[PDB]
Amino acid sequence: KTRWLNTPNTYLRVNVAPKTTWMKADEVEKSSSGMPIRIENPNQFVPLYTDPQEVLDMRNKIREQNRQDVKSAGPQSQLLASVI
Amino acid sequence: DDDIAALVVDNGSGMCKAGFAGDDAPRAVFPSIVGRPRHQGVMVGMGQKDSYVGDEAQSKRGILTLKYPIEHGIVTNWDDMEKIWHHTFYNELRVAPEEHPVLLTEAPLNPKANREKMTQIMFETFNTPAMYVAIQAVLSLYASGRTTGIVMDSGDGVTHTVPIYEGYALPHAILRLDLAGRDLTDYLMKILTERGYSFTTTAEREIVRDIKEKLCYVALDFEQEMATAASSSSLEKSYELPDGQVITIGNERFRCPEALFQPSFLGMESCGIHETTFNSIMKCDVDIRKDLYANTVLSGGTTMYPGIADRMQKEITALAPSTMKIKIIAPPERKYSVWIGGSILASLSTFQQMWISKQEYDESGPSIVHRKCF
Amino acid sequence: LMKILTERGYSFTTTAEREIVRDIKEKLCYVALDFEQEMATAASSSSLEKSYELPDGQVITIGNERFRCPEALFQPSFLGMESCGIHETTFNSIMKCDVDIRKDLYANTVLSGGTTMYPGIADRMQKEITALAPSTMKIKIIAPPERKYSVWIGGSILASLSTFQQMWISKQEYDESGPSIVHRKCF
Amino acid sequence: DDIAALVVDNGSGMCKAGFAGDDAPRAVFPSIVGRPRHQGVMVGMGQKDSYVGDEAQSKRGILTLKYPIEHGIVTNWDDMEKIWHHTFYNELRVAPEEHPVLLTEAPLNPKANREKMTQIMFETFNTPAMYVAIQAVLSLYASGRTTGIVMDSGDGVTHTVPIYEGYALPHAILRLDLAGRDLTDYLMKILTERGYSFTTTAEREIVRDIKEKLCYVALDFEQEMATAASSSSLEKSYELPDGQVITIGNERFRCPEALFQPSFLGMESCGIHETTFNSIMKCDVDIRKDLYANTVLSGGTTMYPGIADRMQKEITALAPSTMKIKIIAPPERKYSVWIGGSILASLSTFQQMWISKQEYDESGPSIVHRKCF
Amino acid sequence: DNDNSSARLFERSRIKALADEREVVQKKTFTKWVNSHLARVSCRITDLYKDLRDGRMLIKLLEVLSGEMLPKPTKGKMRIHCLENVDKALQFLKEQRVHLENMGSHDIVDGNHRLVLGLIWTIILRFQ
Amino acid sequence: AVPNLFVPLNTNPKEVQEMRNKIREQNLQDIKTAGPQSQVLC
Amino acid sequence: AESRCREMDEQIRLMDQNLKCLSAAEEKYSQKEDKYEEEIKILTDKLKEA
Amino acid sequence: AESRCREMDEQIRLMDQNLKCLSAAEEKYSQKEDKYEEEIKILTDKLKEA
Ligand SMILES: Nc1ncnc2c1ncn2[C@@H]1O[C@H](COP(=O)(O)OP(=O)(O)O)[C@@H](O)[C@H]1O
Ligand SMILES: Nc1ncnc2c1ncn2[C@@H]1O[C@H](COP(=O)(O)OP(=O)(O)O)[C@@H](O)[C@H]1O
Ligand SMILES: Nc1ncnc2c1ncn2[C@@H]1O[C@H](COP(=O)(O)OP(=O)(O)O)[C@@H](O)[C@H]1O
Repeated sequence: KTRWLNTPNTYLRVNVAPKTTWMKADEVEKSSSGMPIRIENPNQFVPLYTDPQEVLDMRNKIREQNRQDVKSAGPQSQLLASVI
Repeated sequence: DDDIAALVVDNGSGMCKAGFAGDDAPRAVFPSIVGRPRHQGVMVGMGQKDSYVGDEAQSKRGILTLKYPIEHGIVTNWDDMEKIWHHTFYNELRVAPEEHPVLLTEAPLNPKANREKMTQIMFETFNTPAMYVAIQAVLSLYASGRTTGIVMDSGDGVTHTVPIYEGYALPHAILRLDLAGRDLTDYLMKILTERGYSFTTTAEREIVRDIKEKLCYVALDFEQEMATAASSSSLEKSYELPDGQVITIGNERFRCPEALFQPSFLGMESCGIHETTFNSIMKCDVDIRKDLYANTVLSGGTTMYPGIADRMQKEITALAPSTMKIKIIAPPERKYSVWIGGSILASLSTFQQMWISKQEYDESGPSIVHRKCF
Repeated sequence: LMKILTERGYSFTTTAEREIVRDIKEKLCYVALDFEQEMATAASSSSLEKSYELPDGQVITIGNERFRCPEALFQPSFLGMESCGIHETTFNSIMKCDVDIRKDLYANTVLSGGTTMYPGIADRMQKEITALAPSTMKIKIIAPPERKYSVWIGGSILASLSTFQQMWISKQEYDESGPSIVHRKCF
Repeated sequence: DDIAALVVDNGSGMCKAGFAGDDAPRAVFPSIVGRPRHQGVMVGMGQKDSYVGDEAQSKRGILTLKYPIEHGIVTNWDDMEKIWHHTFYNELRVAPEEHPVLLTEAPLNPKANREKMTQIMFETFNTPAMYVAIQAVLSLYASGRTTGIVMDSGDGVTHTVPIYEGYALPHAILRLDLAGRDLTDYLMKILTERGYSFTTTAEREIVRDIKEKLCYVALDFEQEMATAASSSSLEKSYELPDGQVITIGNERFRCPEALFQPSFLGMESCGIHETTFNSIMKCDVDIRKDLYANTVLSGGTTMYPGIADRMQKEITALAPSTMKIKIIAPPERKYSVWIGGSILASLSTFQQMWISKQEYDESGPSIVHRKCF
Repeated sequence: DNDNSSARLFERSRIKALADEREVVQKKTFTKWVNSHLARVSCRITDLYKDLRDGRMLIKLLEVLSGEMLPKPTKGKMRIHCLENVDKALQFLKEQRVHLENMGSHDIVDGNHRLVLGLIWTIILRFQ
Repeated sequence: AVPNLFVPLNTNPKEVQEMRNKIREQNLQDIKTAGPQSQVLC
Repeated sequence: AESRCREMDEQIRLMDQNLKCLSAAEEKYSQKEDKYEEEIKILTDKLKEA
Repeated sequence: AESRCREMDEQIRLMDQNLKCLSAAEEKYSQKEDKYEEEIKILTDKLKEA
């Protein structure tokens, strides 16, 4: 039914010294030992409704641009676009 | 207002690869080494570099002590690893880290502190909007394009076998072996000692790694190959040092990678990679085994020696029952295959709902990585 | 236990390491009365931590894994096996018998073997088998303090009976009948 | 019983030789070969092409000293033949055809060294049987225990090997090219700071005598720097052969400290204590507490006063605190290898393990890898 | 050999072409931005890699962007004077807590393309 | 054959322990001894 | 010039080898498919007669 | 040296393009194999029960 995933440590939220910060909270400060994560059903990582053809179609689309050897470059930031 | 393509960053031990999502091949490939000077600087007016990072550090190997931030797939120096990540983001890809999502890879059986520290140092320092951690072998099988197979990824640092049947991965059948390229480099140094050549410094360890990459192969029959090497001197090759000195290897060409199949040379008592794959297959259920015998996938740089596929097919056929067909799938560009799969997983429209958001991180802490990703 | 000890960072791979891990299991393990409550208790504080000293001299703190290793006895889905736990196994074994003899079978449940020496195994076993059993029936578990050797003790009883002298397979009988004498002679 | 065997230890610095079953070697002499360099004018004094061993030490003024063994490797085989002939005929006065010989060499060496040694000891001296052994295993014989890690430091090379219950782990053997000759060269380098200059090969022996007489290992390095800077109580005076007087002072504990910090020589490698600790950690878990209790020092380089306390303190610092570290240094640890050789050479069960002459004839010089180790 | 030959052909085709094509366009956009800011002091750069070797253009660009006086460059045409000028510029970037990795004076002087592009991108992103 | 190729098996350690003590006895007792004299000399 | 000449000679060699292996793989590959085709037709006949 | 390296450049550029198509061809054959085997095996099973 339920599968348990253990974490040997515990992180504590600490205010900025705004940006969120998390803290180790080592064992000298009497922190909690084992943090449990419960999974009550299989295949929770994958969405339930999915067409199998889509992944293979996109694999073909990506791969044959090597075959046709494109001149495409990566995205550019907009701070460069503004000065133009 | 189109969504910007994510960044795919593959980090095994000993090499870092990075590129944009939706592209065929990564933009940047560079070794994951960091060096620091050891000698005294006497010329005034020189540049003040505390640490040489990445490929640049391999240019001036003579005056640095090279170190690796990852040992056996475990990041043992986080502040050092931050330098590789910063150099990747700002100098090679030169992209703003706050503007794109980042996808990362790791080994199967790792301490949870590795994943938690990766998530914490990615959100807190580089200030990414979203991130995800994906297992490498699943990405490689994505790159192969089949929805069912067993994949054995052997890279510098680690070797691991996972099976997948119809999109389901059995967790108890995952096997992990700490026999990798760095151990083979050390064994190559040890056996090159008795020929008459001595290498001690890490700068010479890089040279030994280059010799291993350039001149090695795997023999189909080990005893016959040793007898042939003893009878005649035809199996001999020459190499030139950066100093400039012709050395001749001879017998040691096919003995360095043979330690992959017989780990007793190193003193380790573990089984070979062929028996590791066989034991992973036999741990699975019966009705899938035939399919797992027909879809063996090799991945990683360590599987790039010539003759690995034929030797592994012969050995598995010697172990498997005779009535089944054993096929070994080895793409020519398999060394990059893991990264390629990541790009596909970064380009699916279905995947876009499963990025770990910054907002949910703010209330779930760095422990959301165990709940969200596999 | 060796697989789940990998998650904390400690690694054990050879045969001597398996012997060391078995010693760790024999020293520091127990079965929780309630899995959810004990897991939340370990989530609250750090009172469920023990330190074991390796033969190398290193000290490890196993902590949460003390009651997760024996819990595979009651929930074999951790290992991926299809079969369910020991308590419903003996419940099905009882249910395969006749209705008239079940009353004696509930009151005479005896535990034996090395694995059944985990602390708190009797209370958890009794609670689970009472949850499975009908409410009108009474449950009695029998846990000998020397259960680990009890089988051998039974053998010492069987070799002392005077009628048992008739049970022995003679050497002449074996020479006459081949190795297949044991099926017909031994029940 | 029959004829006794010969035990010969050929380190890089000095050669030792004796009969098996004896307590101490008969012949101990430096492994040098000297040849003259000046003009010879006195007619009728006779000629002498080479000076071998101790004879070259007394007349070292007019010779160029050369070492046949360099870093544990035999570079010039002709001088090795000369040394072996001198050992057999002038030092022990025995015919080599009647006696078997047992030889010693380093753990990690090129194959051609062993092959050529076997070919030389069979082809020219016509010995009936011979054998090759690792020096540190013989040290473990000399100690008399079945379990321990042994660290041997000679004039050519330093090596650590652990052995448990008679089984030696091959992957845990560590070799380091830091020895007494490198320390002698470093002493020659740091004696320049006070004004004394030694250049030729004759003065290298004077520097070696200075190092053997007036050097010691500091327990705490920085505290000794503070003490030597504060006062002049650490200075000692030595007399040169020509009659001049030198005074070392600070350099007494800086030359042997370089073993523990090889960065003084420019070497990247770790110290001897870290090498021993790493070689221990390369072993398995169950034998480590036995290796902590049986560390054995061997070789002449470990004859500095105060080496044992420094080694014990360093390894205690590196190891976990719950176990005890003891370092076993016998007072006669210079000749330990040779003593071990004797203990090996006349065992009753060892007599079946000699490499026979017929076996060499029918197998070539390649038989030494199949036997020995 | 055939698998290795095809694999390294895949590298030297795709990896090399993508990286080199990206750096060409990125260099053109960067040099246009730098010429845009450097019109105020009446200096301009034709090539990004060659003109930054002397280091006076970098000092002038930091003078433009920060609006405050830097130390004067040493009037020397030696190699070490070029290293001195580039070190002065990098030090001026160093006091104001702009983070740099793998940045050295000789990296700019010898003309490393990725390092120069990274320095220009860092100046664009973190200063303006 | 590969683990113990180099040594013969089933040997008592007491023999080696006896021989080390026998050699140490000469050191304790300070024995005069000469080397074996050759047959051709005789 | 001499360095980039060494580069491009290596290019010649590598992709010559790749042409070798690829054409040989195709030419050996064609024979097997015909054997599968003949087997299917003969197999059907054995089914229908039974 | 410069001119000879430039002259050899066109040859590498053109017969690299020659290599590219043959790659996809052998990939197509590798695809064609498998479904031929599976139709063989199902036909054999049906024949057996016949
Ligand atoms: N062409 C090659 N032939 C043989 N071995 C190689 C080759 N390329 C890389 N290797 C080995 O593979 C290792 C690199 O593995 P890699 O796949 O980069 O690991 P990761 O990608 O997980 O960091 C190197 O240590 C090297 O020893
Ligand atoms: N005191 C104990 N606590 C926990 N487990 C134990 C204890 N004693 C034994 N075991 C487990 O039981 C096993 C021994 O079982 P045992 O009854 O001896 O098997 P058998 O007698 O059938 O061979 C050991 O491997 C150990 O794992
Ligand atoms: N009493 C001593 N004190 C300090 N160092 C010594 C002493 N005796 C010898 N040494 C050093 O040891 C070297 C000789 O070591 P030795 O045992 O002869 O090596 P090997 O026998 O392996 O050649 C000398 O060069 C010297 O540097």
